[PDB]
Amino acid sequence: AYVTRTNIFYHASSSRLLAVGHPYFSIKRANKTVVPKVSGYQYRVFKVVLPDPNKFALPDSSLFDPTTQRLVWACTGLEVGRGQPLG
Amino acid sequence: ATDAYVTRTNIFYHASSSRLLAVGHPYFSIKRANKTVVPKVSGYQYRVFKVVLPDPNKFALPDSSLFDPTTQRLVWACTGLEVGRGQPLGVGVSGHPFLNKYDDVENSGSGGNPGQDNRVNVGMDYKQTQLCMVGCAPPLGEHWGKGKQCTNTPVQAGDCPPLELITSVIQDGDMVDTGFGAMNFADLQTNKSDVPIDICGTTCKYPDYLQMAADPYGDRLFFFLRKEQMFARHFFNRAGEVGEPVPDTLIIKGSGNRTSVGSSIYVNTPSGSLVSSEAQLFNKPYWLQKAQGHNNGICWGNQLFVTVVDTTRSTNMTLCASVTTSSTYTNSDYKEYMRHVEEYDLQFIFQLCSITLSAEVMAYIHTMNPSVLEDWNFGLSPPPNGTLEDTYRYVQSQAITCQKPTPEKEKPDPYKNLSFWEVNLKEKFSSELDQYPLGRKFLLQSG
Amino acid sequence: AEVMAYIHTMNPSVLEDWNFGLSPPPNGTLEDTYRYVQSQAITCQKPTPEKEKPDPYKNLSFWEVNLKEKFSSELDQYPLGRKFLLQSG
Amino acid sequence: AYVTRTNIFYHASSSRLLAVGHPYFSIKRANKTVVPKVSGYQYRVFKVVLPDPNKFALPDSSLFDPTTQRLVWACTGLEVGRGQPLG
Repeated sequence: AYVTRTNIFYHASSSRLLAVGHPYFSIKRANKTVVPKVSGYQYRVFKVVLPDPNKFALPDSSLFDPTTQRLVWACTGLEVGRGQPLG
Repeated sequence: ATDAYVTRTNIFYHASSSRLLAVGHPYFSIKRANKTVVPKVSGYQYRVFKVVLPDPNKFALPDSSLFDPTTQRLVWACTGLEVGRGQPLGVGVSGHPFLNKYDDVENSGSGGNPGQDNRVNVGMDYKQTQLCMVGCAPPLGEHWGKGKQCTNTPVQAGDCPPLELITSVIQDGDMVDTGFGAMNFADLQTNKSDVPIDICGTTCKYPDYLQMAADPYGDRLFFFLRKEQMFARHFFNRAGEVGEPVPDTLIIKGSGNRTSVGSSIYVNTPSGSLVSSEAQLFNKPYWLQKAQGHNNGICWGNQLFVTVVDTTRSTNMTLCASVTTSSTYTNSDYKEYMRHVEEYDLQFIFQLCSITLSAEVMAYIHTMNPSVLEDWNFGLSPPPNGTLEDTYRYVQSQAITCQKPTPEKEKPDPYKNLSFWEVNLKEKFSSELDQYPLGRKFLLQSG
Repeated sequence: AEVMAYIHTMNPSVLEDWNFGLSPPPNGTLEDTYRYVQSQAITCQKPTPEKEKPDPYKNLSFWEVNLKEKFSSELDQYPLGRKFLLQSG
Repeated sequence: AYVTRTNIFYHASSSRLLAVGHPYFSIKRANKTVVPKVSGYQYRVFKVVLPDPNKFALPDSSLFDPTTQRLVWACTGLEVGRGQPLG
């Protein structure tokens, strides 16, 4: 209705995240916590950041004009990697 | 990525074995004072099957009016697969004669303090499992292990060591998870008495796919299936002194006999469920026409790994044997041994592919793995210094007698430490599959 | 690929970092992304032990400061190269 | 030749850096320092890192095939600045 889509896409992905701790409460020493309250019963809030599109090279894209046009990344593919043995 | 290199023939074959040497005791090993008599054989292990193939360029091909030897090379390509699953359909439940236990925390009422060795004779079943692994590279297994600590506080007895993933290639006989994690079960569970026997003295692992899916080789990934089911039966505990106690801030203290701290350690009772005829993937041919990997069935090295885990055929058979019948009925009359028998068989349909030879063609194979070109005949390297002396050992020994010291440096297998099952299947080929059931339905498919 | 040996022999320290994805002209990649370790709890098992390290004088001290991601495509709003735009034309 | 030359030129950089230190000697507590020995008669060497030029560039770049075009930055000029009283 208002935007035209870029012909050319990308990929990125992470490779791992781990989180190990104790379910019932946080392991708290007299100073601070070294091991926090971690279990699978917890909500899992994850924020991802993403680069501003001006510092990247493209095969054939001199047509758009930065005095008049604008580009932004867009979410198209999504996938959540889970590989723990179940239980 | 292989299909851009290689073209296609229209020639097919088949091989298959008979059965397997798979009988023995589920939980541990029968040995004499020298060596293991009867091997520890249960159904709950990873089942690694190695086969070898005959090389087709080394094989006498009767058709040579199509393609020349020095122009192109030939390697078999994998299309069809089948496994032999024909045991009785069953399930064994096992455990430990001394398992640490307070009481049932599922019901109400019971709580006390433990004294001497409350480890008792419990036996509980497991989860479901159905999977199938194929590859010209072996799969890599995944489990955990205790972490080393930085030296700022000295380690006391009863501390909190961290954890660390250990990734290693699986052997036949390695232990699959039954709902208790994957770690060094022999070392980390320091009592050797908090889990059942069959997972006591070993380690346990679980296979991850995504890290193998992360590597774009695909020499250890062709096509796999996954059917695993579980739910919980009961709620139980463990017998011992609680290591880390509850913070009394987030709770409320009681009085009398209720001052004391009961169990904070609570143990799941894992359970199996109903199994069907229909949920089995097995006895069913599949077609790797295009797969999720770069390798289009071109199993390198004339070699192929096979691993399948299933416990739907998994009951022990009891047995008794009379020593005497002196009275009418007593209990010192019989000996009871535990044996378990399993079978497998392996059935495949392969294709042949003609691969050309070029410098850019030989580039990728030189860097993907050196052993295939080490096996291949393209090394020049002009024939060096054979001019030197070949001479007689003799006797009346000049002083070097018995000079047969260097036959070695042949050894192309680093996996000699790795112990898993093997199949020699070179001698079993035939051109037309019509005398065989399994590719016949592919010939029913094709026309 | 002929001058790719010239940059290989420029220094082997270059193409061990300037891989980029294309080696001497076999032209393959490493692709070992299973090794990515994460954590949150303090395990102290950070990669500070010895491995193959480019620029091995990291044991020797210096002063390096990051300036990378700050770039500008528009330059005449900066005073520097507009003088050079007066210079170069 | 082996290199060629493009058309477009760039710069941006940050401003300032405080450096504080004792002229004669250094100060360390029994296992830590708070402030280093920074002094005018030292070899002030300063080092920079730069973004990757091949994949990460201007998006109005239409020139290159991915198969054989490697892209590098080229240095043109610099300017240092010394804004203290001279003593």
